[PDB]
Amino acid sequence: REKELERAIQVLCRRRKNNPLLVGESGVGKTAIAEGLAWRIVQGDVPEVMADCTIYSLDIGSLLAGTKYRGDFEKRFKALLKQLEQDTNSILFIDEIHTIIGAGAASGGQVDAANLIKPLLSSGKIRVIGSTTYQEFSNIFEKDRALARRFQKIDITEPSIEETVQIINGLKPKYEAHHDVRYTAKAVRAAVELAVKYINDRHLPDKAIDVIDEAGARARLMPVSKRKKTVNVADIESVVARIARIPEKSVSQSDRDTLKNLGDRLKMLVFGQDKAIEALTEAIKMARAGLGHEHKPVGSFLFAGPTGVGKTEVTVQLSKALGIELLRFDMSEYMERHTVSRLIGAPPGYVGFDQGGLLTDAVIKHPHAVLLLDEIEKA
Amino acid sequence: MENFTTNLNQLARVGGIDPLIGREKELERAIQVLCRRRKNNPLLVGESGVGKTAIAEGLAWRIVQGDVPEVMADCTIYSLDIGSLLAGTKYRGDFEKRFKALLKQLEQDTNSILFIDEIHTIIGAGAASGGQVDAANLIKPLLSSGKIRVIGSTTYQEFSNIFEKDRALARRFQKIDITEPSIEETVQIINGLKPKYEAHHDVRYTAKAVRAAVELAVKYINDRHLPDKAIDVIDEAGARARLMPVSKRKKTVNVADIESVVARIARIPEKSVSQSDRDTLKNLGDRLKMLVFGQDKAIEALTEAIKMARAGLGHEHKPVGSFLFAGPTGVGKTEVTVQLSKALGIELLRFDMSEYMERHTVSRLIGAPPGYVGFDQGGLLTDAVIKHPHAVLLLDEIEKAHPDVFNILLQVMDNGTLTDNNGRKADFRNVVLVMTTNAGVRETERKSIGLIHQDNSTDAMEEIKKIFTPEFRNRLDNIIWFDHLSTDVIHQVVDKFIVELQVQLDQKGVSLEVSQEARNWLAEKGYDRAMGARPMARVIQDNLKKPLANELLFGSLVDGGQVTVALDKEKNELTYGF
Amino acid sequence: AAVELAVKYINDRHLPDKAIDVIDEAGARARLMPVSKRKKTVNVADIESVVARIARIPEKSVSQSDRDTLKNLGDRLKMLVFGQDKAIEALTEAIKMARAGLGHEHKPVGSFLFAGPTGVGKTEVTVQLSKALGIELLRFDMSEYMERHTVSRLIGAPPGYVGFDQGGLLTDAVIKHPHAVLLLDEIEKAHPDVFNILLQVMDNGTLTDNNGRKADFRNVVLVMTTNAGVRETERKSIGLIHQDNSTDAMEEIKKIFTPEFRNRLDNIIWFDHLSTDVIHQVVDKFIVELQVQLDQKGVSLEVSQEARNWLAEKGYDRAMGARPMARVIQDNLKKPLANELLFGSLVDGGQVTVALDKEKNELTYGF
Ligand SMILES: Nc1ncnc2c1ncn2[C@@H]1O[C@H](COP(=O)(O)OP(=O)(O)OP(=O)(O)O)[C@@H](O)[C@H]1O
Ligand SMILES: Nc1ncnc2c1ncn2[C@@H]1O[C@H](COP(=O)(O)OP(=O)(O)OP(=O)(O)O)[C@@H](O)[C@H]1O
Ligand SMILES: Nc1ncnc2c1ncn2[C@@H]1O[C@H](COP(=O)(O)OP(=O)(O)OP(=O)(O)O)[C@@H](O)[C@H]1O
Ligand SMILES: Nc1ncnc2c1ncn2[C@@H]1O[C@H](COP(=O)(O)OP(=O)(O)OP(=O)(O)O)[C@@H](O)[C@H]1O
Ligand SMILES: Nc1ncnc2c1ncn2[C@@H]1O[C@H](COP(=O)(O)OP(=O)(O)OP(=O)(O)O)[C@@H](O)[C@H]1O
Repeated sequence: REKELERAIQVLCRRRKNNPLLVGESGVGKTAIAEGLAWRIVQGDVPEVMADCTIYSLDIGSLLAGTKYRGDFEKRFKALLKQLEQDTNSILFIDEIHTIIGAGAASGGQVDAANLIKPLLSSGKIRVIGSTTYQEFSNIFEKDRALARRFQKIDITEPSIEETVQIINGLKPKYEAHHDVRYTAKAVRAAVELAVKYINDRHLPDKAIDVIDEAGARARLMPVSKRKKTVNVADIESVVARIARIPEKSVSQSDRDTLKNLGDRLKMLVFGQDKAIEALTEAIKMARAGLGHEHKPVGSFLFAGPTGVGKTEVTVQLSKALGIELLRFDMSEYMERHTVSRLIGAPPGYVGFDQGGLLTDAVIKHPHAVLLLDEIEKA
Repeated sequence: MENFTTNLNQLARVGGIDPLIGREKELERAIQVLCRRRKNNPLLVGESGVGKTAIAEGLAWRIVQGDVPEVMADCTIYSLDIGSLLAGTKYRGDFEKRFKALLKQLEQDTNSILFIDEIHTIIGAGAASGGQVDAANLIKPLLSSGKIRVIGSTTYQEFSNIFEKDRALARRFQKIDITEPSIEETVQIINGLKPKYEAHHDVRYTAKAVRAAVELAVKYINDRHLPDKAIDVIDEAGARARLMPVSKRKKTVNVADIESVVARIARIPEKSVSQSDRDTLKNLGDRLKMLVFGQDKAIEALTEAIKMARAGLGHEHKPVGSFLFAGPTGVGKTEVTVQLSKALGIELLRFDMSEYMERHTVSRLIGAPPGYVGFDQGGLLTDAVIKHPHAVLLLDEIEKAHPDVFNILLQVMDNGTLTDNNGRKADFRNVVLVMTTNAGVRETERKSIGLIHQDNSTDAMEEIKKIFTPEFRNRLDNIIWFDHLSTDVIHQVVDKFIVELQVQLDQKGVSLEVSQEARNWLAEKGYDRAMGARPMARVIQDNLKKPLANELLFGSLVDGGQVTVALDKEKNELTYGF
Repeated sequence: AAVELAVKYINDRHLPDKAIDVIDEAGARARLMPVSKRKKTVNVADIESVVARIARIPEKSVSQSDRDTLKNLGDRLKMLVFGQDKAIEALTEAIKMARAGLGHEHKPVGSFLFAGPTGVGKTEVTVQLSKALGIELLRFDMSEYMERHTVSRLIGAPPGYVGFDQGGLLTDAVIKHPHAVLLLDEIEKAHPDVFNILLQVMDNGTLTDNNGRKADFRNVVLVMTTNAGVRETERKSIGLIHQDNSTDAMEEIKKIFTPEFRNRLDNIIWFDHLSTDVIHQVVDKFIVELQVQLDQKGVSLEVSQEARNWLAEKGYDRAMGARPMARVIQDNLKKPLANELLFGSLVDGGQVTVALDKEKNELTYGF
């Protein structure tokens, strides 16, 4: 994070409005950027002007505690700004800065943490570092434009894969000290890559750390006979597949047989129509071996023929045999050009907005499942 | 006035107030309002950072400088600090006592002026659950009598939503609209402010530097107003330049420095081309032509649009490029765009426009209006572009969306802006807009009747013209019609797919080699011009992946080695090994 | 005159306070007017000046440079939008009438429906008008108002709902800049329920948002640009004679907008296609813009007149207006210049020349 810290220090040296606002997605490490700037200050690995200044992390609860008797909060805050003004070598850090947009009385929503710092930030006597997410920044913060213009927004993007690997290698000492385990560098690279591949609803510099911490916590629970061991690609892969629902390594366990005798086991329940079972089993076996499509479903099959010859039967038996939740969607309920609103949800502002989609929520809840669309020609 | 106000004339005498430049009309109006008999209370309103507080403080500054008509002299101005005044008023009656004491001091002075910055803040001081005597009411009688003179300052939104909601207090103040300066006026303002920033940063600004800063802040920074973002760029460049002398890269502030600072603030690329970024574009067409075979004119168009954008001579307020890749299935329309996003290391914004089949789905793109359930969410398109101002926007199968949704892209392609339900303008000047379709293909896959077979080459263009409105097609940068894949293209494609399979294998510690006759046989088996390059990957799948997956999942190839594929001549089958 | 002006120009305050404020401020001004010891009686002109200062409206400025601005406004615009003279004339005459006092009593300065084929200076002349007049341009891309309930965005959300404190976009934009140019781009794309707002905006010059504020349109030049019937204008009719589809597009205009809406439009100016000389002028304008872009990089440029004729003949397409000319200028100059400028001879130095060869129909270049 050389460029982000460099731009933050450039902003902090401005004559007026020297208030960097670190805004990025959730889990990118803006709080980490601020705390690491402090940690660099204590180590002297900072530009000359940025030496000899101490960063204070301001907590709203501790300040807003007990402040009845109108005036108590205003007095507390004015005293805080006073003590901060006399330093010229102190930087105030507010972790969730979108939350200082109100502390005033409910009687008249008025002078609060916002309307009390505007003259101070505009006059450039004190310096504040902020941090917020995009969702809060664009909904709560930049509504007091006079407050938003006093902060210089700094985009904190999520690091790359190898940058994340270097971050994990820098953070490895503390996690190893906490869990009393060791992580191999190859296991770290595998953790970052698998977090990129499978953990889709969290951002990069955090989900890899999550995988590391969970692998360490679990490896501290394996030693039921004191089997402390270093975390390799295998255990971390299993921890990732806990969210991905399918381990790529573990197939060599008591599951290679299930794919081995899947076709014969299904032919024990669906007689005739052998090539359909062949195709389904071969697709599942390819996806399990790792020759699958990196951006496509395990399979996309069209089953045709006269009715009642086992088109749905083979699918339900497959879902049973693989222990996989069958997701059935009858395309007889979708004979209109406007029913897809129940598949994906209604646009914002409409009656069914907060209800969500059927197909999307089903797939999100069951990442590993079978999708069945009966009578696709009916839809 | 002891510990609740700040004597602005004292602060101006110690040089703590920046010099007021221009603003002669507004200052004259403020003086005229101040010299009224009753209700002589000017209210400065305007957008954020246009100079309201600046004008109010420059009034006292000029009073100290003597550049005032001989009626406002000796009138020392006090700025009110509401927090300091409300700090210790813990007990009832105390706030009213100190406020009345301040008002008595001001009234008996008969000469001072109270400048209440953020004057929208005094509509609440009371605590006894109602419409108590609080400062708003405590000053209402005096303004109507003109015994004291008060100057306010509040933004347009604050004034319109909070201040003027109290009609009785509002009618006691005279509104003075502080409009944002022009380019020349803000140039003069920066020229007048130059000594302070130059002494602060120990740098010198060239005149060309100031002019370029103002022009670039006008062009790129579109969320702030003039006299606040130009000096923002200037102060930022000064702070950046002052961090160089520690590395002894000390100089004056040249235009290139201002451009770098602006590119940083607006999060856009300006002059990185001076570095190893010219080579990035130089071999860009080559780097794509080895990932997407055939369809070369598309790579030419994309590369040339990006080159015109990075060189500087692109469009002024239009997207970097707005193309309509039309062609049959599986010819690389989505793939070339994905590889373009990958090559530039720039974020890809993917929008499968088949989920927008209904006219009312536009609320997903630009948000729901005020008063409706999804208001706090905002549009997907606009928020995506605001987060990533430099990106590639890909609209897959745009022909599948409801034809009314293209009117959204109308203004995106023409003016490069798009406003969501909060009034935010998504900036599309650094977005490579690509829309893919197979619109006119079905008409070209037509069998003519008669003795003479007729050329159907123009049917694709006819159908595209019949689908997209003329005012929409009129603003497309180019409509790159894609051709089918030929035999040699199929060879290159099966080679690409074999390389991808070889990487997938290397992931598992296995190696593969395929004979040349085996590659040609794979190319011959699954080649189909009507289906593009997907059936070739399908044939590679059912021919190599299945037997290889059986060898890998069971025994032989667990930690396997060099797998060799060879073609037979007696039967034309494939051989395998370990 | 003070009482009457405070009545009909100041509609946010009540009567026996705004007349008093006019009088008091005029007295204070005449008291500060002795910058040459000049104190006199307050006449009607001083009252009108104070009122125009308060209500934020243009005053009687015939003694100003504004007289000269309005004088050459038509000729100045005609040098930025070539052809389409009748629209520039209607705009300039409406603005002049509004300035001379012979405006409408309670109507916007003008409410014009700019229709016509594509690629012609329809939405462009409005921007150039806002630039020449130096007044703020309020641009509203009406293609985002396809949903019938987006009126809540124009005038705000009613009391009791989430978007209340945000207000309406159009009303707030007007209240901020009462003297402006309102560009409702692509007006035909909005849901028909949106035209009903412009109904009262055009007939009565006012608009009430959710907070009960009155948006005053009496100084706003309302301009709406449309493409109604453009699909018809580009269609070649069946028969030996190809017809003029202009009146067809007018009938489409009539079928889109209700009669009570078309009845209060000051004029429906049907823009016409661009001719060849107009295309030559357009090429010249684009070349000037490109030269400005290049001089921003320290690169000069000159093009032989024959090469400009070649570009015009290459790009001319009446059915598509002046937009394909930008694409042709791009394809023929911007790409070679870009390849020379990024990695080529043109780094940090220009003096590029262009000319047409007659045998090969190509262009020349070089340092
Ligand atoms: N640049 C970095 N270097 C080292 N470690 C890092 C970096 N970024 C993040 N981390 C670590 O990854 C985790 C996530 O980062 P961080 O906590 O700082 O962001 P955040 O405060 O959660 O942001 P937000 O408040 O928007 O959710 C942290 O535990 C942090 O230690
Ligand atoms: N090849 C088969 N093997 C085993 N059982 C079978 C076979 N064919 C049919 N059946 C029986 O027929 C019943 C219904 O079959 P199924 O639900 O799959 O209909 P289908 O093939 O999907 O055709 P459709 O739904 O269009 O009428 C099953 O309960 C099953 O017992
Ligand atoms: N008339 C002017 N001449 C020179 N410089 C100016 C003028 N106005 C403003 N500035 C500069 O622009 C900066 C911000 O403008 P200004 O302080 O006047 O508005 P503001 O009071 O901060 O508005 P708000 O509080 O609503 O954001 C000031 O710090 C000042 O240095
Ligand atoms: N010209 C090509 N050269 C090499 N490989 C290719 C080409 N086109 C496609 N492919 C491959 O075939 C697959 C499909 O490509 P792509 O999706 O970009 O085609 P498309 O034009 O978008 O088809 P559609 O009309 O359905 O949108 C990709 O995996 C891609 O790698
Ligand atoms: N009569 C003209 N003279 C010179 N230049 C012109 C003329 N018309 C258009 N142009 C140029 O061509 C471009 C398009 O012009 P404009 O946007 O005004 O047409 P339009 O009517 O708004 O198109 P549409 O009907 O699709 O909305 C502009 O950049 C403009 O500079």
